Amino acid sequence: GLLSCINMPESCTPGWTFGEVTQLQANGFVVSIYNDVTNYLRDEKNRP
Amino acid sequence: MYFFSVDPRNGASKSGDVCGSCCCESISARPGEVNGVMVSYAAWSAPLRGHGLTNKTTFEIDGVSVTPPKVSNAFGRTKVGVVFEGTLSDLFPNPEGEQVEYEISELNGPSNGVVELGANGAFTYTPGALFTGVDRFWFSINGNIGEYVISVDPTTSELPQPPFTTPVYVPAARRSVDPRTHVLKFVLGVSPAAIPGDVYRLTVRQVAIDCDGNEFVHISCYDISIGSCG
Amino acid sequence: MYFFSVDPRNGASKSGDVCGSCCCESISARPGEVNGVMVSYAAWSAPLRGHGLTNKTTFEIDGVSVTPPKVSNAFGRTKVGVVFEGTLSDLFPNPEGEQVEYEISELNGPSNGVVELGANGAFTYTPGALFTGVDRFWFSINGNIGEYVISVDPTTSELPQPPFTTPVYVPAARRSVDPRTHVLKFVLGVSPAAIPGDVYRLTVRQVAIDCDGNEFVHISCYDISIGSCG
Amino acid sequence: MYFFSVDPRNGAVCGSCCCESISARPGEVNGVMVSYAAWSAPLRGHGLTNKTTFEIDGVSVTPPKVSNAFGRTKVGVVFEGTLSDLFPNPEGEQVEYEISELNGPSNGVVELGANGAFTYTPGALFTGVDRFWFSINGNIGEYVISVDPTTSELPQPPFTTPVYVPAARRSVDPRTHVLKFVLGVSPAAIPGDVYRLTVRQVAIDCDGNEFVHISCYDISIGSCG
Repeated sequence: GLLSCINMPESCTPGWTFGEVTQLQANGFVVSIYNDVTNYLRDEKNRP
Repeated sequence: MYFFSVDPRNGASKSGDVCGSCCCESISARPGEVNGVMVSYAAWSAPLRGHGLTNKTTFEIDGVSVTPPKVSNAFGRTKVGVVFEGTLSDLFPNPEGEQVEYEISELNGPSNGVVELGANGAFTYTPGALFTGVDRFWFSINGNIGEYVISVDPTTSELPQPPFTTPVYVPAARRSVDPRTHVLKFVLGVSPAAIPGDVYRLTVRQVAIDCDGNEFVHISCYDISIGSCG
Repeated sequence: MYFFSVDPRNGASKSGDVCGSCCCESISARPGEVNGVMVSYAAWSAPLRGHGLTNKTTFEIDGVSVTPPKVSNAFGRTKVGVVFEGTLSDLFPNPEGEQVEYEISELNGPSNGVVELGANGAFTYTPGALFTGVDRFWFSINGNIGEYVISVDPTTSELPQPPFTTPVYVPAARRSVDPRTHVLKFVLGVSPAAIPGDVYRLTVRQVAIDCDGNEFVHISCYDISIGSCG
Repeated sequence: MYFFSVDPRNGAVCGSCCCESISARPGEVNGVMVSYAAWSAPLRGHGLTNKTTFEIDGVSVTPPKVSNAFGRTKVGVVFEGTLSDLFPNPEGEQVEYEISELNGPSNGVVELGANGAFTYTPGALFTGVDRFWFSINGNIGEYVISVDPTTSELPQPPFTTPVYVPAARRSVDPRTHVLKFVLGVSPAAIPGDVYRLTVRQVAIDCDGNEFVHISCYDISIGSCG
C-alpha cells in the first residue's frame, strides 16, 4: 500500500495527531497508507 | 397486535439465556402507529381458582430516554364558522441560526377543517361548516415535529383545553378483560411527535379476584422502544 | 401488478430483516406505465378480530432523487371549434440552440384532437369537433420530454386550471378496500416525463377498525424507482 | 408466427436495454402474437381493448443508395418512364438494371428497355395504385404508379417504409389476453439494419379505467433467412 509516486518532504510534525487519527479512522476516512476502509459508520437504522 | 404471556410467579425463573437481563419485555413501535396489545394472565390466574380477572387495570407511562423536543407544541382558540389564522415562527427557538422549511404532513392533517400554509410561517385554518369541538394538526419545522391544537367554540361561551397528548399514551377507555380466557386487551398509541431511538416504560398493575371477592395483584413492565421502520 | 404483504407489527420481523431492511419495499416503474398495487393487511388486521379495514387511506409522494427537468411545461387555452396555434421554442432554456429537434411522440399524442407540428417550434392543434374538456400531448425537445395542455372550454368563459400532472402520482379515486379479505387496491400512474434513475417515496397510512368503531393506524413506505426499459 | 410473453410487472431477456428480438428477411410479411395473459389476468377486469399504438424507430439504417419515384398516369393509357436518373452511380459503374419477377407489378406489365427505360401498360378497366421493385446494380428501390379514372386525378400515397405494421390488421382476444398483429418488411430493407418497434397496450378494469403497458422489440433485417 505504500504510495510510490509521492516523495513528500519529511518533517517531525506529521499532521493529524493521534486523537485526530482515531477520529478519522473510526468515523471513516482513510488517513495515510493505513486503514483502507470505506466510510460507513452506520446503516439503515442501527449504526453497527 | 402484540401477544404476551405472564410469568406464573411459581418461583420459576426466566430471562437469563442471553446477557443483559431485560426482564420487563420489549415492544417495538413506530411514530404514528396505533397498535393493540393482548396479555394472557392464564398462566397466573388459572391455578388461583376463582372468578378470573376484573376491570381494574391501571397503567403508568415513564420515559427512561426522553430526547427533549427541539420544538414545542401550541394551542389556539376560535369560534365556529369564523376563519382562524396563526403563525408558525415563534414555536421554534433555534440555537444556531438557519432557514425554516415549514411543512404540514398531509398524513397528519386536520380532521374537521382545512389548512393553508402561507409563504413564511403563517397558516390559515378554516373549520368545516357546522362543527364544534377540538382539532389537531402536526407541523414539521425543519424536520422537528410538533402539534398545534385548535379549539372551536359553538360561538357561544368558550371551551376547556386539551392535555397536549404525550409521545406515548394509552387510551382512556379502550381496555377489556375476558374472564373466560384470562386475557387483557388494550391499545398503544404512538404520537407522530415521538423521536426515534427514545425508550419509555409502561407499568401494568392488574388484579384478579378469588371466589369470595378478595384481590390478588400483579405488576409487570414493558419497554417501548420508539424506532423508525416499526 | 404488484402485491405486497404488510408487516405484522408483532414480535419478530419479516422479509430480509436478516441484516436489516432497506426499510421500504421497492417498486420499479417505467415512464408512461399505469400499474396496479395490492397490499394485504391479513398479517396485521386478522389477529385484530374486528371489522377489517375502512375507506380512510391517505397517501404521500415525496422525491428523494428528482434531477429537475430541463424543458419546462406550458399551458394553453382556446374556445370550442376554433383551432389553436402554439409555439414550442420558449420552453427550452438552453446554453445553445444546437440542433433542437421538436418531436411529438405518437405514443403519448393528443386524446380528442390532432396536432400538426410546424418546421421550427410551432404547432397547430385542431380540437375534435363537438368536444370540450382537457387535452394534453407530450412533446420531446432534444430528448427532453415535457407536456403541453390545451384544455378547451365550450366558449362559455374558461376551464379554471389543470393541475399539471406530476412525474409520479396516484389517481384521486381508484382505490378500494375489501373488509372480507383485508386487501387494499390502488393504482399507480407515472407520467412519461419521469427521468430514468429518479427515486420517489410513497407513504401509505391505512386505518383499520375494531368491533366497536375505534381505530388502529398503520404506516408503510415504498421506494419508487423510475427505470427506463422496465 | 412469433409468440412473445409480456412481463407481469412485479420487478421479478434484458439484452441491451429491455427490448426483445425479432429476426426478419426482406420482402416477407409475418405475424406476431403477444400474450398479455401474464400481466392482465391478475387485474381481474374486462381484458384488453383495441387501442394499441405502434411506433418504428431505426437504430441502424444504412441510408438507401437508389431513390424512389412517383407516377400519375390515366386508365387504359400506356405509361412510359426512365430508370437512369434514379441511381446517382457516384463512381463509374455499369448501370445494369433489373425488374425482379417476385416483386413485379400487380395489375399490369412492364417492359424493361435497353437503357433504364420501361413501359407500364396498366390492366384494362382498372383504376388505383400499383408498385414494383427494381434492382439497379444490386441496390433495390421502388417505383409507384397511380392510374387515374380519367376524371381528374388520384391522391399521392406514402412511399412504404422498410419495416412497417399494416394499418388495420391488429386484433385482441379479451378471453385469452392475446394481441395479434402483422410485421411487413419492404424488399428495399438492407440486410444488417436494425429497427425498434415500441408498443403501448391498454387494459381496462370493470369500471372503465385504463392500465398502460409499454414494450419494445428489435427487428433485425437479416438476409438468407
